[PDB]
Amino acid sequence: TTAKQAEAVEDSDINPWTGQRHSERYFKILKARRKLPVNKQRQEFLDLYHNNQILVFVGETGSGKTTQIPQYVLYDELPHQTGKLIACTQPRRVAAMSVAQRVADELDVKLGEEVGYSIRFENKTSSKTLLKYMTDGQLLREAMHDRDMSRYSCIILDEAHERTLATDILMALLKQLSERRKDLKIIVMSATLDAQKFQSYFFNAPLLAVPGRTHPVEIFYTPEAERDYVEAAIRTVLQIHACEPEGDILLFLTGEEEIEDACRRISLEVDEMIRESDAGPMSVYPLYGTLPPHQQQRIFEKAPQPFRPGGRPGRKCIVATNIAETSLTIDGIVYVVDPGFSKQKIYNPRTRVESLLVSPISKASAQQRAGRAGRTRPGKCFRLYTEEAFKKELIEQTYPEILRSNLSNTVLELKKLGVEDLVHFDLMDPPAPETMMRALEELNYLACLDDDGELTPLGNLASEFPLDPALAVMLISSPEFYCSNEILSITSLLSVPQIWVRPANARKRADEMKAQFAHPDGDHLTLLNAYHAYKGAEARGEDMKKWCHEHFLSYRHLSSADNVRAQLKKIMETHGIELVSTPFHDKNYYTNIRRALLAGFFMQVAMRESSNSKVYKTVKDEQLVLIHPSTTVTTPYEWVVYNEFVLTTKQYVRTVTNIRPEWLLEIAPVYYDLSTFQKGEIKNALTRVAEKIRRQQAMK
Ligand SMILES: Nc1ncnc2c1ncn2[C@@H]1O[C@H](COP(=O)(O)OP(=O)(O)O)[C@@H](O)[C@H]1O
Ligand code: BEF
Ligand SMILES: [Mg+2]
Repeated sequence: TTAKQAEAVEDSDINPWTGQRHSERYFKILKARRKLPVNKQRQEFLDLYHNNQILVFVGETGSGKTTQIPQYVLYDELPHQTGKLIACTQPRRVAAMSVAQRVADELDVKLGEEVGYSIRFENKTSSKTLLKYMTDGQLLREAMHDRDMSRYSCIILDEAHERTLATDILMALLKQLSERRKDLKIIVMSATLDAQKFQSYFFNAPLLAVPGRTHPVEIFYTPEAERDYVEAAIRTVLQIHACEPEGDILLFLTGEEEIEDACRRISLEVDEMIRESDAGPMSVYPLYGTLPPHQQQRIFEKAPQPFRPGGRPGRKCIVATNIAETSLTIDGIVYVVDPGFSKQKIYNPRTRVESLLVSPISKASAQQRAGRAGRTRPGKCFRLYTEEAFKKELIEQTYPEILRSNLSNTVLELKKLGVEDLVHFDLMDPPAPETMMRALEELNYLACLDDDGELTPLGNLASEFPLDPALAVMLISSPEFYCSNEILSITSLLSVPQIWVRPANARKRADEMKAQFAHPDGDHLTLLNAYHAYKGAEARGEDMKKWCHEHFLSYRHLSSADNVRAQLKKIMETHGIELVSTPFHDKNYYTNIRRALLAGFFMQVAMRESSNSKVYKTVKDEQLVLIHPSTTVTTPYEWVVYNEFVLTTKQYVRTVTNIRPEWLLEIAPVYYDLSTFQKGEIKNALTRVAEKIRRQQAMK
């Protein structure tokens, strides 16, 4: 129970957890461990843990939170021998695995047995497991089948400052659960918390602040912000490799393309430095999320030895995204370059699209990056921006992800957890209640939720897609319209911002190009033609940047759309959604597609006010709109399906496609149930087309 007791147990010749003998590596590691800052307050932790259900723990980067606290908790439950496990949630998978291996080494056990990790598509745990590291998403997935989380006695949310929606949702679930289960302990850890906020959230939970730090990190700033960070970073790296002594380098960049380019740019410069200045060898390892794990774990490889003794030291440079921003202890790292940028998610409500954008990091992010040094040995962090900018310009904390995300998918994931009430589901920073309710009923009409508010198999499958639920339903139900691939492409195109560029000046030319890509019946089909042209010109080998520039298309969003198409396709193949397509020569090649649109966009339909008028009254609510000027369709029919709603001098609908009113009554009967449908001119029109159908189909 008390610290001295646990420490007395740790000194045992025989391992209390396996019954095997402690190797002296365990004891050397142990003597190293007891010099950590958090250790010097171990008891102070225990009697807080003993007397409180929820605890907030704050210690500087490298204090020993992630690796020592779960072990403390483990030794505190020693005399009881509970069948329940201890869970620790890292924000990234690499972190979870690395730390899991580390703690497995510290407890002198085999990884996967007593100490293990758990990630999607890979469970490294056994029936012997008492300590489990995992990602917050993985725990969030386990919570779907076990809403009480009976398998765990203590849960430790780590790096909870990131405010990722998985972390937020976890905090809310655990907060609601803590009133239900009193046998569950909850710890919240970070080096960069808004402590008072998290305390206030968890019923004024106590705070433990460990002031000590292992090794110092010498942070430096640039006298003036650099015009371009990339080559500023590369120049900094080369300057380190040249002037600075022995030590591995760590550099943070935004994207993967940028990382590769910078990687072999650094390589090409380094080789010249070798051939001209007799500099030591440098091995450059890239690191990003879409990499295969076996390449990700190559960053732990030892730095190359000097060419011959007494010569310039060889070293290892790691160019990575922000996945290495937290929780990583890469031994050998001394120098850390911080350009101060990250690819952060933003969200467009009108077009319903999530998109990434390079933005300045937060202060917490910067401190977290610099914290990757001074863990095993004293380090330095070269921040490529003014100290004044860091103190008075950088955001103090990362803006919550829930507020930058599609609430329909979020709500879908909440009902996926079985959260019966949302408005009184206490999120730390809750989204607008009405938006959540509208999201709920919109999910109800899409047959993703029952009238009772539970997951439809359709909705459950739609959650597996990285898309707006409507778009996802469209894609899933597309094979029933005999045009899966085309709808896949259209989906991927609607998953990205507007690919057509229409400059404020000289928009005539843009209209002319778009007219050359035009399809008379719908703008969606025009998008399809644009993508097909793109893939053709790419197939030739023609330069696609200049090609997109000339034909007034956005290379960024077309490329993004393409990658999205690949990923989506592989997902469909994984869950067994068959990709089929009617031949182009077929009579109903386009009608199939146009019908498949209504599978998900039946709620966004506009009817012409009257034959002579240009004004449209939308099916949703009753708002007067016009067809957006940038439209392709020459003569828009009485009924159109629109993908966007814009509000300017007058309200428009954008990216429209002509449909037939019968398709509405066919594809979405429950929504267009004329028995209970709202009174209005639309109901009248639909009753007319109905009556015609009755006539002809009773005639036989
Ligand atoms: N894989 C490892 N190899 C060597 N030393 C490590 C490793 N992981 C952690 N350490 C040491 O243990 C200390 C505690 O690290 P950690 O618990 O991850 O800190 P925190 O979780 O507080 O950020 C570090 O300062 C580091 O010196
Ligand atoms: F605070 Be430590 F770097 F996880
Ligand atoms: Mg940590």
